[PDB]
Amino acid sequence: KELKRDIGPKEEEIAKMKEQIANMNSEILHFKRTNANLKLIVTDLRLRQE
Amino acid sequence: KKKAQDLEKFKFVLDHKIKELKRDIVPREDEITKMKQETNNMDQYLKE
Amino acid sequence: QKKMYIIEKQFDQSGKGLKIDEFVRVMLTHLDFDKSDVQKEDQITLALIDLFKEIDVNGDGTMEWEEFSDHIISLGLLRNDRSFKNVIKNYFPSEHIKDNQKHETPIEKIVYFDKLKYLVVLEKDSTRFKVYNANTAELYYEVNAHKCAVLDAEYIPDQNLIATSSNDLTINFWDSSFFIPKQIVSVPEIQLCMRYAKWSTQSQPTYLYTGGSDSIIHIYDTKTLKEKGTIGGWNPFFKRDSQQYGHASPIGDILPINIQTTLVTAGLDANICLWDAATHLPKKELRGHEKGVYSLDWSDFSPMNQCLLSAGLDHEAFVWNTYVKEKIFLLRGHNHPLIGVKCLPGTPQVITADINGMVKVWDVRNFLCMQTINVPTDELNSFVVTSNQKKRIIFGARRLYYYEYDEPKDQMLTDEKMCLRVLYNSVLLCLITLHPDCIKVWDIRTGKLQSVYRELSTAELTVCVLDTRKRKLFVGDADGNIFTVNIKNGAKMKKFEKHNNRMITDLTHWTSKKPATIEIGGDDDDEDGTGDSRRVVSCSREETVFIHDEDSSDPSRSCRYKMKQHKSSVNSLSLKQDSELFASASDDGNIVITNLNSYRQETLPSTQYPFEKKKVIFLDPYNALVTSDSEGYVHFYCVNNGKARTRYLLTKKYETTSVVNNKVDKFPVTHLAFNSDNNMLLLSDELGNVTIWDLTIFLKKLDEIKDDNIQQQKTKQAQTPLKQTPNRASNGFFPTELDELKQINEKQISLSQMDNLEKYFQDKDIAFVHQLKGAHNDGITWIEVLKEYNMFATSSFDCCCHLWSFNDYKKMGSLILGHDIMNNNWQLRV
Repeated sequence: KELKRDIGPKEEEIAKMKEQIANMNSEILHFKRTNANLKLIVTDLRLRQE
Repeated sequence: KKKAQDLEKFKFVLDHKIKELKRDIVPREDEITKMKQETNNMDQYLKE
Repeated sequence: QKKMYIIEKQFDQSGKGLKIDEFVRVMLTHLDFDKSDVQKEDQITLALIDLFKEIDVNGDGTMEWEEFSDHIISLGLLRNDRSFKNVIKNYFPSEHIKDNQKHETPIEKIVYFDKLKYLVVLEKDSTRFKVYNANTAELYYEVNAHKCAVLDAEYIPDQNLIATSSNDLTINFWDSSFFIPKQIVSVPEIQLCMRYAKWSTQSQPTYLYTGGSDSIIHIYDTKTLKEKGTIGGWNPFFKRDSQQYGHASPIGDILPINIQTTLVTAGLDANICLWDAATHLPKKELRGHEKGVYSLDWSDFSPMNQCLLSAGLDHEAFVWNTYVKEKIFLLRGHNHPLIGVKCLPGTPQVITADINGMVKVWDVRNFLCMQTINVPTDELNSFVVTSNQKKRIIFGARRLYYYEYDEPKDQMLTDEKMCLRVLYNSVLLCLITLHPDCIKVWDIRTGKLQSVYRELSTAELTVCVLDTRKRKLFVGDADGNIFTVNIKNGAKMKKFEKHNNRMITDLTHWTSKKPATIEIGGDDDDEDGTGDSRRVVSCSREETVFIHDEDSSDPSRSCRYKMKQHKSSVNSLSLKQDSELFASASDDGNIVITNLNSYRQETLPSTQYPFEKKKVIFLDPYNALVTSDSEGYVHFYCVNNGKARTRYLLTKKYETTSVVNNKVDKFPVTHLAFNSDNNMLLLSDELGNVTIWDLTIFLKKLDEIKDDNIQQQKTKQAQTPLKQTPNRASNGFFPTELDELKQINEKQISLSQMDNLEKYFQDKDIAFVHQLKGAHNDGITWIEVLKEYNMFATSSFDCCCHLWSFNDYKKMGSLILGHDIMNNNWQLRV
């Protein structure tokens, strides 16, 4: 009975950090959108130069 | 004698699951794993 | 306990009781054993087949879930009996007995004259023997027994004499009626031991056997008090062909086993000569001890468990059989030489003591160290066991130390303390008397003190709640800790989240059980089991109430909601049967009925008097809520399980006559025992009075109001026309217009009838069935409605829970702690 139940918390501690993965996944698209925004901010200035 | 016979197996066997449950746990706790590698590598992607 | 419900499910799967094969297979699947290992597979199969046959009373070869549950109930009551047989309670130190006389010298010996009660202590190097009380260590006389050091002091009942043997080669028999030396007898040698032997046979004269330094037992008849014979000893002078029988060292002790007519002599040579006292010749010589044996006792607990117990220079006690030469048993764990072995008469308890104050109490049925005692004595000189009316150990050391048995102080009481509550575990077929120290379980059939679950919690046990299956006792402590303890042996199987360090005023176990309905139609990925959601609702001296989840393993996360429903301590919680609404009461005069699943509060409309709600209980199955206040008011409200306001209906002035002043004052109802069988309310009175109201009229009126509401609803629904609806919706833009509809009135019909609930319900609607006046010595703490037997066990501050039979309400029983069931006035037959 003890060894049928020690499995529980030990397995539960296996992984609880998917929150970090999801947060940084959102950050990934955040940076992607920043990429395009700043690309446009560069290109508009490129054109005005000429 | 018969009671001690009906109790010797009770003294011995359940050690079988005593070992079995721990052995099953062996590969169970293991999966502090590739999800973390993913979180590390996608973090690298974030960096760039 | 986790697979209890799964086993129940599989057993019910049979529908006609599990036969041998399914029975064994179900327990094999569910058991925490090795199914794949043939050894325990077959052993458990055999054990379960034996269980099946035992359960087989009908003899048809079918064990129903009913039979299995009944057997589990019997085993739970036996576990309640927290010994599994012959409770061997630990020898606690005598809080009431200690040495009083100024022993000018160390205690040498102590012989307790049970016949005289003369605990004659022979002081080391002291020429006077101080006879104390074995029950109070009260010295009677400090009388000069002899001229020099006294070795032994034995009682000769045959002449009412206290014989004292001294190194001066004298023996003085003193008339115990006056403690004057009746006879002084000179001896050629000093006898180290001196024991009165009164063998069982009527024709054998009583012999005071004295074992001196010569190893020869000098035999003095207790009448003339003079030597008449010498038993075999190490006598090198008598050099002849006689076989060496006896001991080569001075006789340390003489043990008259009158049952076997055996004079047992233990010598320094490690021999124990069993001499035939009929002939005084050697019947045997027990051997196996490493050094001189000094103390011998004769554990006669059972004829099949008879054991001589020998101790001495050896640090361990040897168990011996009259036939079996080899030492039967050896009590271990002793760190130093054992002073001796005692076999308490009338109990299986054998006490073996080391020189360092370490005592082991063993069960001769198993010879296991049932108890461990650390006597506060730097050096212990001897010990004597008093078995007269009390199991006490008197340790003769630097002081007269006393240890006492743990018998219940007031047996007739359901407990030595307040009988706080009564639980009718109809499943257990027993009454559980909750008391401050512990929750005591009592066989309903016999009323015996079954379980004394001492230490069930870190605090006193003030609440005991039966499980929905009546298989687990929920205990809440004043510290704020709740837990589930198996009602079998008082083990705290689980705990819940702690309160805010406040005593749990009330604990309830509401189990939302999911009905078994066949479902057709669905396409989704949701594999969720139909678990039965059990929640312990706990109220304390706080505005917050904890809803712990039994299904939730974590005690802290058990609290599915920390819900604030009242402005003060929640006096009581009452779960309305067949509903999720539980009514909580507080001294502020406000009652809040909250839905556990929805956690929504519906406050009862303020009564004419917001008296501190003392006891709140739903008139189950009626939609009626009854609240007894501190001022003797029992308010009955039409509580609706839906969103309809729980409507106040009546307020009966609960009046119980004062025992002393004869004045019927306002007495808060300490407990409300709603016997749904009688529709009756057992109101507990601080005078211990089991007042009894008939709620039939009020319940009928509330039911008829329900019927009127239902009929009105049906009539309203019967006149519904048909209308069409618009198509495709859309374009939103909902505006706000509140006041453009405040000028539409002047149409009222049938509006003043349902608002007269207060007078529609009259105090006459609540009949007063009876009054068990003086039903308890003090306030009745509880009244458990043992509905099945038309029974109700009232708990009160009298420390008793008296059985009161609804047919008469008379006190047909009173759970009596002591095993004196004859005095236990339990007329209950199941």
